[PDB]
Amino acid sequence: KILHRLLQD
Amino acid sequence: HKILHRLLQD
Amino acid sequence: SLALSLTADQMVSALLDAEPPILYSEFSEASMMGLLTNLADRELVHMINWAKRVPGFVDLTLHDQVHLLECAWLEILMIGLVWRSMEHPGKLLFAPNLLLDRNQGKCVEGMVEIFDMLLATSSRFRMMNLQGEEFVCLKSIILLNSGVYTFEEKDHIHRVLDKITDTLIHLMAKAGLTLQQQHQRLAQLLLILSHIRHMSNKGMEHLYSMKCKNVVPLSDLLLEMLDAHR
Amino acid sequence: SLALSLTADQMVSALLDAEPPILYSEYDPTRPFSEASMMGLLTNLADRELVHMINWAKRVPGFVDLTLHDQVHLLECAWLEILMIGLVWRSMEHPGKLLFAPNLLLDRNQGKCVEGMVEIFDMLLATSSRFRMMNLQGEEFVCLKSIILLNSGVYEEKDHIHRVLDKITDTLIHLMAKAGLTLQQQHQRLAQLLLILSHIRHMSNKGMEHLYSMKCKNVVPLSDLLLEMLDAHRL
Ligand SMILES: O=c1c(-c2ccc(O)cc2)coc2cc(O)cc(O)c12
Ligand SMILES: O=c1c(-c2ccc(O)cc2)coc2cc(O)cc(O)c12
Repeated sequence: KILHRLLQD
Repeated sequence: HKILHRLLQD
Repeated sequence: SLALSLTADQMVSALLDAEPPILYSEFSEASMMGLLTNLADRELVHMINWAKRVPGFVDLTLHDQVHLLECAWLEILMIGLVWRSMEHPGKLLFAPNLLLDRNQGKCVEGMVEIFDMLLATSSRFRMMNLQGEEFVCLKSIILLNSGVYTFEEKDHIHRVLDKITDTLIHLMAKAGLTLQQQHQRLAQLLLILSHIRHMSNKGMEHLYSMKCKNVVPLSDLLLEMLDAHR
Repeated sequence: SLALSLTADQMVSALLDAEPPILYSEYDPTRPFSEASMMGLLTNLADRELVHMINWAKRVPGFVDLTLHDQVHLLECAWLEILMIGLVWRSMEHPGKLLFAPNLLLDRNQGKCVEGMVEIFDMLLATSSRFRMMNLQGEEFVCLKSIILLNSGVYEEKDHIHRVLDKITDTLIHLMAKAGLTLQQQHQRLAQLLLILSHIRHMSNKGMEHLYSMKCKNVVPLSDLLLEMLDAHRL
């Protein structure tokens, strides 16, 4: 999930 | 015409 | 208009007095959808009678009344549902002889998602211990607010809506909430109205998909209620 | 849980600081408005704003205290409400027009370029007039944006979220008390503001089914980010 990755950063 | 319109004028 | 001169107590009394009756229901995906829509169709006629008892409404032109009703009808039905489901945890009291749980929702495509939301909302009124006087305030707010922007006639609705805010605060004050608690609770209640909009919209698009798959025949009024939304 | 310690003034300052910039569209004049090009413009713009949104969220006090899963769920629920309230706000000083970007100022006439889009533009325009009528202030606008984020999927963990929501209400009330409003007028204004959120929810739901419709008509390729947000409103 792309959002999941973006929140991480 | 609209049933709603009608129901309201009763 | 005499609506604006009501005290808070008179506003609450008028509202409680105008309350519509609780109706009775009259299992395939098709039959269950039939039940739900037949109920809604019969409730609609009584909702209209109620709307006319809501201070301020009768002051609007017939075309505004239609617009407001067309916009809000399913929100109004669902808040009633969630209210009467309050003392029935895990259940939706559509009618006193139609008390459904999430397992009965799986019967219709896309319906359990809607049930789970309606159930969470009912659980939310319960945790907040929403009171009947608060409920009727919220229900009339939905009627006057949902179609208001998509319209000095607005001005009147907004004064009427301001009066309802006052009444809500008064009830909280009388009940003994702190001034901070008052605005906190007012906000919590109003925020739940956005969840009720969400649910109406999902139910609305679901009904439209039931109509287009030919699963249930809808009454002429229901078809017209649904057209206002597309 | 240190967002629960901020004064009303620290909260406002914090949100004002986190504001994303206004972005530019890739509108190209030498290219008449088709259904594809405008759908293209709007969705391209949303894509780029999405990255700024994700980072702004991380800066709404209390948002990072939630698990990654809850954070995901809220942005998935809220994303178009947030873009829309953003648009409505930017559009306030332009009566009858939606300022999607500084180089993309549209009116109700070009919503017609796209089937079903005009009913959406009208709702957006109506909300812009409402903001304008009420003279919505920037400090209020940012509190409302944070409420949309935390409210629109709030489904201990969602009690912390409800604590944070109470903190923002307190902040709006503080702002109005500061503006010199009577108590009565504070409660009324607070309710007027939160009742707008219901209309913004409506517009978001309408836009989401329009968006989904546009993808089935193959009007435009949509981002992988955008496809994911869209499939979150349908499963
Ligand atoms: O919830 C409802 C109701 C309903 C009926 C009576 C009430 O008092 C409240 C909602 C009616 O039709 C639907 C039709 C749908 O497709 C989906 C729904 O969720 C509903
Ligand atoms: O309004 C939007 C936006 C949008 C984009 C950027 C903003 O700042 C606000 C709205 C994006 O995609 C859509 C896609 C749609 O199908 C319909 C819409 O109304 C929109």
